[PDB]
Amino acid sequence: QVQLLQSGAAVTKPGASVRVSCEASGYNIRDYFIHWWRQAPGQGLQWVGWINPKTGQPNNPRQFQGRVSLTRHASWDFDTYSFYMDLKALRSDDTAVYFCARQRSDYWDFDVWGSGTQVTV
Amino acid sequence: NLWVTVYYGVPVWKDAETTLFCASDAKAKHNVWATHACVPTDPNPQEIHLENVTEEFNMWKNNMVEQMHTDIISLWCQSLKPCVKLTPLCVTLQCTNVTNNITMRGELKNCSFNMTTELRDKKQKVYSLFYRLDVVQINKEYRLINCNTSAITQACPKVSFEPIPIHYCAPAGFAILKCKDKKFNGTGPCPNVSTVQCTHGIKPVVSTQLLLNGSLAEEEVMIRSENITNNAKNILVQFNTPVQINCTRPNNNTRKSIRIGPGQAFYATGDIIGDIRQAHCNVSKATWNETLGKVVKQLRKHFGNNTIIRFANSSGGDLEVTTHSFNCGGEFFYCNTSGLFNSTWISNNDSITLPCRIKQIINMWQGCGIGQAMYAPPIQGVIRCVSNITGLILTRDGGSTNSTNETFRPGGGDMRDNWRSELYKYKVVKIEPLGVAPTRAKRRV
Amino acid sequence: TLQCTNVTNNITMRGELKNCSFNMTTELRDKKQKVYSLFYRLDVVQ
Amino acid sequence: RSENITNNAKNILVQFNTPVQINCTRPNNNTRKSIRIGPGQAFYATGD
Amino acid sequence: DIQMTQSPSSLSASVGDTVTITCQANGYLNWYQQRRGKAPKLLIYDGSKLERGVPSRFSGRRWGQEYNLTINNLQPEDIATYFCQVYEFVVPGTRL
Amino acid sequence: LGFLGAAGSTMGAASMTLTVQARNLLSEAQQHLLKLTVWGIKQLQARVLAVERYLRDQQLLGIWGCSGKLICATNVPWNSSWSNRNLSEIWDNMTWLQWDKEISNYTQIIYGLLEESQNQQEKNEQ
Amino acid sequence: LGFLGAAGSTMGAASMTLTVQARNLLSEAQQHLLKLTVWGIKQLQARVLAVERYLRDQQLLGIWGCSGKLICATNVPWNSSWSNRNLSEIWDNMTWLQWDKEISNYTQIIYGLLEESQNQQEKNEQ
Amino acid sequence: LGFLGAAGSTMGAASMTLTVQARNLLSEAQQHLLKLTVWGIKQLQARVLAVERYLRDQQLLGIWGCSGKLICATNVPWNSSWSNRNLSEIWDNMTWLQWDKEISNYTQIIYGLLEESQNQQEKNEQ
Ligand SMILES: *[C@@H]1O[C@H](CO)[C@@H](O[C@@H]2O[C@H](CO)[C@@H](O[C@@H]3O[C@H](CO[C@H]4O[C@H](CO)[C@@H](O)[C@H](O)[C@@H]4O)[C@@H](O)[C@H](O[C@H]4O[C@H](CO)[C@@H](O)[C@H](O)[C@@H]4O[C@H]4O[C@H](CO)[C@@H](O)[C@H](O)[C@@H]4O)[C@@H]3O)[C@H](O)[C@H]2NC(C)=O)[C@H](O)[C@H]1NC(C)=O
Ligand SMILES: *[C@@H]1O[C@H](CO)[C@@H](O[C@@H]2O[C@H](CO)[C@@H](O[C@@H]3O[C@H](CO[C@H]4O[C@H](CO)[C@@H](O)[C@H](O)[C@@H]4O)[C@@H](O)[C@H](O[C@H]4O[C@H](CO)[C@@H](O)[C@H](O)[C@@H]4O)[C@@H]3O)[C@H](O)[C@H]2NC(C)=O)[C@H](O)[C@H]1NC(C)=O
Ligand SMILES: *[C@@H]1O[C@H](CO)[C@@H](O[C@@H]2O[C@H](CO)[C@@H](O[C@@H]3O[C@H](CO[C@H]4O[C@H](CO)[C@@H](O)[C@H](O)[C@@H]4O)[C@@H](O)[C@H](O)[C@@H]3O)[C@H](O)[C@H]2NC(C)=O)[C@H](O)[C@H]1NC(C)=O
Ligand SMILES: *[C@@H]1O[C@H](CO)[C@@H](O[C@@H]2O[C@H](CO)[C@@H](O)[C@H](O)[C@H]2NC(C)=O)[C@H](O)[C@H]1NC(C)=O
Ligand SMILES: *[C@@H]1O[C@H](CO)[C@@H](O[C@@H]2O[C@H](CO)[C@@H](O)[C@H](O)[C@H]2NC(C)=O)[C@H](O)[C@H]1NC(C)=O
Ligand SMILES: *[C@@H]1O[C@H](CO)[C@@H](O[C@@H]2O[C@H](CO)[C@@H](O)[C@H](O)[C@H]2NC(C)=O)[C@H](O)[C@H]1NC(C)=O
Ligand SMILES: *[C@@H]1O[C@H](CO)[C@@H](O[C@@H]2O[C@H](CO)[C@@H](O)[C@H](O)[C@H]2NC(C)=O)[C@H](O)[C@H]1NC(C)=O
Ligand SMILES: *[C@@H]1O[C@H](CO)[C@@H](O[C@@H]2O[C@H](CO)[C@@H](O)[C@H](O)[C@H]2NC(C)=O)[C@H](O)[C@H]1NC(C)=O
Ligand SMILES: *[C@@H]1O[C@H](CO)[C@@H](O[C@@H]2O[C@H](CO)[C@@H](O)[C@H](O)[C@H]2NC(C)=O)[C@H](O)[C@H]1NC(C)=O
Ligand SMILES: *[C@@H]1O[C@H](CO)[C@@H](O)[C@H](O)[C@H]1NC(C)=O
Ligand SMILES: *[C@@H]1O[C@H](CO)[C@@H](O)[C@H](O)[C@H]1NC(C)=O
Ligand SMILES: *[C@@H]1O[C@H](CO)[C@@H](O)[C@H](O)[C@H]1NC(C)=O
Ligand SMILES: *[C@@H]1O[C@H](CO)[C@@H](O)[C@H](O)[C@H]1NC(C)=O
Ligand SMILES: *[C@@H]1O[C@H](CO)[C@@H](O)[C@H](O)[C@H]1NC(C)=O
Ligand SMILES: *[C@@H]1O[C@H](CO)[C@@H](O)[C@H](O)[C@H]1NC(C)=O
Ligand SMILES: *[C@@H]1O[C@H](CO)[C@@H](O)[C@H](O)[C@H]1NC(C)=O
Ligand SMILES: *[C@@H]1O[C@H](CO)[C@@H](O)[C@H](O)[C@H]1NC(C)=O
Ligand SMILES: *[C@@H]1O[C@H](CO)[C@@H](O)[C@H](O)[C@H]1NC(C)=O
Ligand SMILES: *[C@@H]1O[C@H](CO)[C@@H](O)[C@H](O)[C@H]1NC(C)=O
Ligand SMILES: *[C@@H]1O[C@H](CO)[C@@H](O)[C@H](O)[C@H]1NC(C)=O
Ligand SMILES: *[C@@H]1O[C@H](CO)[C@@H](O)[C@H](O)[C@H]1NC(C)=O
Ligand SMILES: *[C@@H]1O[C@H](CO)[C@@H](O)[C@H](O)[C@H]1NC(C)=O
Ligand SMILES: *[C@@H]1O[C@H](CO)[C@@H](O)[C@H](O)[C@H]1NC(C)=O
Ligand SMILES: *[C@@H]1O[C@H](CO)[C@@H](O)[C@H](O)[C@H]1NC(C)=O
Ligand SMILES: *[C@@H]1O[C@H](CO)[C@@H](O)[C@H](O)[C@H]1NC(C)=O
Ligand SMILES: *[C@@H]1O[C@H](CO)[C@@H](O)[C@H](O)[C@H]1NC(C)=O
Ligand SMILES: *[C@@H]1O[C@H](CO)[C@@H](O)[C@H](O)[C@H]1NC(C)=O
Ligand SMILES: *[C@@H]1O[C@H](CO)[C@@H](O)[C@H](O)[C@H]1NC(C)=O
Ligand SMILES: *[C@@H]1O[C@H](CO)[C@@H](O)[C@H](O)[C@H]1NC(C)=O
Repeated sequence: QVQLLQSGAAVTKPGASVRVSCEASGYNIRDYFIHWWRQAPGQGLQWVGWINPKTGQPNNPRQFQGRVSLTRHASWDFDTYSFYMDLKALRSDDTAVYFCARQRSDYWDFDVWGSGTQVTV
Repeated sequence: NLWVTVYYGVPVWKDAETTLFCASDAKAKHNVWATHACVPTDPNPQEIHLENVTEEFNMWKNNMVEQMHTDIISLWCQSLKPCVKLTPLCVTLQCTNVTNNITMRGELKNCSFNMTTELRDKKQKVYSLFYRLDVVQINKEYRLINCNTSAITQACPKVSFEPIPIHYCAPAGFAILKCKDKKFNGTGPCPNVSTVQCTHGIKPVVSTQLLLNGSLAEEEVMIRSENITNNAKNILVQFNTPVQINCTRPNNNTRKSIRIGPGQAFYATGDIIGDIRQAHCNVSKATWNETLGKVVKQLRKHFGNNTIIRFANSSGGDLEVTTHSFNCGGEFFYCNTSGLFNSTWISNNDSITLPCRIKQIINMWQGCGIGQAMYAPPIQGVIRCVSNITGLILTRDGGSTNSTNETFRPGGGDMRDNWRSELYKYKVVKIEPLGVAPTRAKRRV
Repeated sequence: TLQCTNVTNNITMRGELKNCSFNMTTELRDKKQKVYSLFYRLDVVQ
Repeated sequence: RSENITNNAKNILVQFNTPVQINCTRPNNNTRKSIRIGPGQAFYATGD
Repeated sequence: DIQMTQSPSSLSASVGDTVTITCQANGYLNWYQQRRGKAPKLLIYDGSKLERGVPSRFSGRRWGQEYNLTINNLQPEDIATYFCQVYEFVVPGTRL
Repeated sequence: LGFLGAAGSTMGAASMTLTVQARNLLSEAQQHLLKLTVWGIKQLQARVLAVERYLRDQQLLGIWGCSGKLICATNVPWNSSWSNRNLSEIWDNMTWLQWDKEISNYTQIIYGLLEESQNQQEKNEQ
Repeated sequence: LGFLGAAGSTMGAASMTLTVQARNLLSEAQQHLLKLTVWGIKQLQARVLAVERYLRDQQLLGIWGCSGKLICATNVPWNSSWSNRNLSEIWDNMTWLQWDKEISNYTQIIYGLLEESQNQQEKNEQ
Repeated sequence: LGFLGAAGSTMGAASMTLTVQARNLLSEAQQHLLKLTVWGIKQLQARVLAVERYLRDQQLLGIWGCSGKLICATNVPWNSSWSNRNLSEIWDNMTWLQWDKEISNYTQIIYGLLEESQNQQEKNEQ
């Protein structure tokens, strides 16, 4: 039942803005953080940041400040959410696939992931 | 030969979780925290010092903060029930501007609407002043802020919002151990522990970024956190010297009464007698650099000696967690703190004016269980508060592993961290008075 | 008051479900919406 | 089991020793739509 | 500070043996299995604790600052990429 | 000294002050008539639990035959397998806190031997 | 055996296991804050009634002089008008269930003679 | 006679009837489910307070060594500074009501000497 829906792929130009969605349905969303991961073709994973679903406060590394803006949206009955990820100005080396993890406990257990959204520039 | 003897009343305790009760002070009227059913405290507290004992305390797992978090919600949400609910306030409004000379032009709105009369066959055309944060545009022709997810009830006018100190006293058979060790972080043993009947004055102050009216340290600035390595944990800072902050709302507001039903009144906002000004807060710039200069000295103990510690403003979220929010004089403030946390610390009479905003429709504690919000009535007159800044709530940015650069941004939202800074030195135990020991005595037959 | 029509076209049960439309209150209490819903025959009377 | 077999106004209670399986269903695939009838109050109607 | 090392860069052992990959790191450490173009899947967390849904042929243990992942009774559907994961630091894992 | 003041003192010194730890085991409005459930039932449930926890300890003293006494001498021989320590190093070197950790592994065997000794003794003299 | 396990055994055998019947006489949410009255007061009233029913029995043992003892020997002579049965047929043939039905007609006279014997005895020695 | 019937009698006559004052220290609807708070909590709080007030008196008798006895002889000498009256004019002329007013100035000194005598006596014989 615990699933994280993933949005479709998108092709843009260098300088545009993208948006990747993530919908959590079958668990208690407000008690578990939602992280974002990105891996380039040929390399390993790379951390993008987390967002508190209760408050909305994001976190991002120094190499991503000013570009990525993590935003969540809750429904009226608070059973499903919509986690977004908007990039301000995509570079040429941003052609990668983005995931939607879920922190379970303090050991950072990402048990459930997303299907993945690959974007190119 | 040795024989076992039974001793009753031995000083042996064990860790347990019980339901502590409240204890208020002497009454020399009403408030949202029910400080009238609490038992009166003793005029002098009995603090028995315990020698030759090294009790192990444990922050971030105490049940006293988990119980106080439930007791505040069970009192904030149980006082909005009996008095008036503003369910006919979701009619369509006709809002015009107030300020003529544009520059903020657009903060206040002069909205007029059709309200129900006490005779439910006629209607009156009344007007009121609303802030920009309480109105949205439908497609002029505004409405209230949500009117779709919450049932707006009025905050009750007779009760007060003043946080008065309360105590948490243990029942019979239980004891509270207070750690008096100065160089003591959250988790660790405490070789200087005494017992109390109950704690000191804990004021239930609601704030997000700056801990107002709290308990100070003794010698140096203490930095407490569950784990410094985990960046998802909010770093709690406690000051040793107070930083005075002067917040005000210079708009001289008037309160008019509108009868919306039989025996039900709605306190609107009439004209503003005087100048249209903006609420703000002031801190001493010489004291703020002196206070922030001590936190950067204590932060370098958990990190490198020659690292660059930066301070940036908030990254986002709702208005509660990105701005310093409090309850000065009954009105809710939301202060922009981009002037405080704007520095960069390389290793080796003027005041800072913080622009704030006023909100009247407040949703707290996840809608009080179902959907309920709160509408604070306007306070007549000029409001001015003088409080202390006795700590911050920071959040380190992750991913930084080279260049020796760590940036700290203010956070909050989780109201439990406001009471972690007060109930960190206490722990409830359970007395086990039964004990056996060998003795050379015998039962006389 | 409702405005209920039938659902099943081919009569034989024809008359178990009712397609009723009515005026419901909007969240702004000065306008009204015309919504519709399905009700059973045991929940409606003429 | 019964309170009195002679009194016909008492309901006779029977208890089986083997179970009789019953399969009940509602094959109508219904949809649920939400109708906001007030501030923070929803009414779950029946769509198509 | 977090320090990472990944010495088994590449190995192509056969089926039926017992292979082990190690990585030295301080703090909590989770193990993930990632296929080609698919989402990673958590196998074990906290070094040795097993996740529900993972078959019992996976096991791990720690001693100081050395975490091991024991792979016994290899399968034709158990050839993927494995990496150990500290909070925000993920090293590029190795393929079988 | 006071309540729990002899927690760090030795077992020989803390046994003389048992009376200070045994005594502390027993001690216009209709608009918010539902608000008195908080600290009206939480306080009431804390008083009932203190009585039931006190009556369970007084019942075990009545079963062992030590009802009304704080220092009770029993008729059970002390087994050497529980603690092979001298009498001089128990009441003069150890305290009551760390003594509980040494007997908690065997604290249920001693509680059964004290019960088995009183009903045996009550059976002879009747 | 267990709780009430000697109900069918004789009175001589059930008196050796009195300790198993005397020990068992003492043992996100604000939307439905009124719903906790059910099983929050019904459970609380059941705990207070168990304490008051236990203190009434311990008070009668204190009046008769049998405080803290399960088998208490009194100083009242057994009248032959209550039951003219031998001692061998009471503890070896009868059980505690049917013995209560034979003395319940006279169970208030014996409760008065035990009270009248202790206050008389306390008056002599003082 | 009855409850508090010997309040006007002398202290020698009221001490023989102490059992009558010690026994009396322990004795379609969902529309108004909130109405049972009145006389459902007020009556419940009156029953818990009667138990705690009874256990405080039985605890002081256990500390002094007079558990289960109504007339207890202690081992503390009577100081002549408290009341310089003969024994014949106390039990035959005075009653218990006006006797309390003469000792209430010194009623806390006697309560401390009885506590200091039992723990001293328990220390010798162990
Ligand atoms: C950290 O801690 C500090 C101090 O510990 C705290 O600061 C204080 O804030 C409170 C709340 O705003 C201040 O209290 C008030 O004072 C004002 C002004 O008062 C003085 O002047 C009056 C009149 O001359 C004197 O009598 C008095 O002794 C003072 O000298 C009062 O106006 C306030 O009163 C009203 O509001 C209450 C509700 O909050 C009502 O219950 C009360 O009855 C008063 O209402 C009445 O008067 C109105 C006047 O127009 C009238 O319209 C109403 O109908 C009604 O009749 C209140 O007493 C206090 O002074 C501050 N302390 C200092 C040193 O400045 C911080 O707030 C705290 N930090 C946080 C975050 O909470
Ligand atoms: C934490 O600290 C940072 C940096 O100190 C603050 O950042 C700035 O945030 C403000 C508020 O959003 C930004 O201001 C505005 O920019 C929006 C987007 O920008 C274009 O214009 C700006 C210059 O204003 C350029 O820098 C930028 O590259 C874009 O070309 C505008 O849409 C906004 O317009 C609004 O104002 C006009 C009136 O001027 C109205 O008519 C509009 O309707 C609209 O309301 C506005 O101009 C600013 O650009 C940010 N700077 C940087 C460097 O990022 C954070 O705000 C602060 N956070 C908190 C919580 O205090
Ligand atoms: C919290 O406070 C912050 C500052 O205290 C706020 O940040 C600011 O956002 C406002 C917009 O709302 C900016 O205002 C304008 O500035 C631009 C650019 O000014 C630049 O260039 C001219 C000419 O060289 C120079 O004179 C100016 O000083 C500027 O350097 C103007 O074009 C606009 O007309 C307007 O004046 C602030 O500049 C900006 N401050 C900083 C330090 O970046 C922040 O928005 C506040 N938070 C919230 C939620 O509102
Ligand atoms: C209740 O009404 C508000 C007012 O429009 C809705 O809020 C906004 O949602 C839209 C759609 O995503 C955004 O474009 C606006 O910017 C939002 N406004 C604000 C102030 O954030 C809200 O979504 C409605 N509630 C529900 C459950 O739909
Ligand atoms: C209060 O209600 C009255 C009607 O009872 C509103 O008046 C009418 O508004 C419509 C809107 O276009 C006009 O066409 C009519 O000419 C108005 N009639 C009168 C007599 O004024 C009135 O607008 C309502 N008030 C508000 C603030 O909306
Ligand atoms: C808000 O708008 C109302 C009009 O709806 C203003 O009320 C008028 O005030 C002026 C000046 O005092 C009077 O001359 C008019 O007779 C008033 N009209 C009514 C219908 O009351 C009100 O002053 C405005 N408020 C502000 C702060 O500008
Ligand atoms: C802010 O901090 C100052 C100093 O820590 C507080 O001032 C003291 O008040 C207490 C009791 O009112 C006195 O015992 C101290 O002697 C005072 N200190 C000095 C230096 O005078 C002040 O009360 C704090 N403000 C608030 C609102 O708590
Ligand atoms: C909802 O209310 C509207 C009026 O506000 C109803 O509309 C009218 O119904 C009467 C009934 O005979 C007609 O004469 C009018 O011509 C109708 N006016 C319009 C503009 O349609 C409407 O019928 C109500 N809805 C239901 C389901 O009864
Ligand atoms: C119940 O009646 C409503 C009309 O009031 C039907 O709604 C229409 O459905 C058709 C077919 O999908 C659309 O072409 C129309 O545009 C709809 N009209 C409106 C006003 O919504 C509805 O389909 C009926 N339900 C059933 C089960 O027959
Ligand atoms: C009020 O002021 C704002 C900003 O100055 C403007 O956008 C709006 O159109 C004004 N409304 C009216 C009615 O003048
Ligand atoms: C901080 O807490 C840790 C927890 O293990 C403890 O070991 C340490 O002594 C404490 N103090 C300092 C200064 O690190
Ligand atoms: C314990 O703390 C008190 C007050 O802080 C201090 O007076 C005392 O010297 C301390 N004792 C030790 C052993 O640190
Ligand atoms: C606010 O306005 C009222 C109304 O005239 C006035 O009495 C009061 O003095 C004003 N407030 C101040 C601080 O001057
Ligand atoms: C705050 O106000 C008080 C008096 O109201 C004053 O003594 C103090 O200097 C002020 N502080 C600042 C930082 O303005
Ligand atoms: C803070 O003020 C002091 C005043 O001496 C100054 O030395 C220091 O550089 C200031 N800090 C920053 C970050 O500007
Ligand atoms: C933040 O600090 C920089 C560096 O001194 C300064 O230029 C800028 O004006 C500051 N911003 C605010 C809002 O104080
Ligand atoms: C619906 O069907 C019933 C029975 O077939 C019939 O009596 C009724 O008139 C029908 N109503 C409509 C609106 O066709
Ligand atoms: C009922 O209808 C929904 C809407 O298309 C569909 O997803 C679902 O599979 C249907 N139920 C069954 C049992 O086919
Ligand atoms: C881990 O495996 C390596 C070989 O792959 C072995 O040398 C080492 O001893 C193992 N460590 C542990 C703790 O099992
Ligand atoms: C912080 O977490 C690490 C594991 O990631 C653990 O070794 C350490 O003990 C933790 N620190 C505290 C104070 O719990
Ligand atoms: C603590 O120990 C010292 C020496 O071991 C002793 O003199 C002192 O009395 C002890 N403290 C207490 C309260 O007994
Ligand atoms: C002491 O305990 C041991 C182990 O349970 C047992 O064998 C021995 O008989 C006990 N001693 C006595 C005197 O019963
Ligand atoms: C008794 O058991 C406890 C918990 O199982 C253990 O901590 C303790 O060491 C044991 N006692 C001995 C003497 O080993
Ligand atoms: C029941 O009675 C039989 C014979 O009278 C006896 O042997 C048996 O022990 C009794 N049962 C119990 C539980 O005492
Ligand atoms: C036994 O009871 C009878 C009847 O009440 C009475 O007459 C007789 O005196 C009693 N026996 C003794 C010894 O008192
Ligand atoms: C005592 O009275 C009860 C009830 O009145 C009766 O059942 C019983 O038989 C009587 N006892 C005798 C010995 O008759
Ligand atoms: C009252 O006093 C008189 C004489 O002093 C005495 O005879 C009588 O018995 C007393 N009343 C009671 C109830 O003792
Ligand atoms: C009687 O009390 C006086 C005054 O307190 C005291 O001096 C005297 O020693 C006491 N008598 C005895 C025997 O202790
Ligand atoms: C004892 O004190 C009380 C109240 O202070 C007073 O009424 C009484 O007379 C005093 N006793 C003596 C003997 O003076």
